[PDB]
Amino acid sequence: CHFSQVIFNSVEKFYIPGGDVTCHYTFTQHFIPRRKDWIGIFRVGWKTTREYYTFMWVTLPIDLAKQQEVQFKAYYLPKDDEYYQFCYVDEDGVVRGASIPFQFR
Repeated sequence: CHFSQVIFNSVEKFYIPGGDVTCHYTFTQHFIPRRKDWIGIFRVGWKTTREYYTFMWVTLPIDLAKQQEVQFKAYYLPKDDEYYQFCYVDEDGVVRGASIPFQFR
């Protein structure tokens, strides 16, 4: 009971370049999502929350646990060969989730 977190589900090992990506995530029982939380795509080994490459506001559960999702459009997604991951950054800037790494290949 030390850290309410966001758990990313069904994370692929790789995503085909040029294709849209849907990010699946669930909340722990005691995590409370807030208005300006966001799920950002970061390079692995990032150090600050401002190092995101693209982000999406959280699909705010309008009625408070179930499977959530957010769709990342291929136009905002990276095209290089680096290792990336999903990260849940809440309103206050602390990261509550970090997904398994993946590439865009």
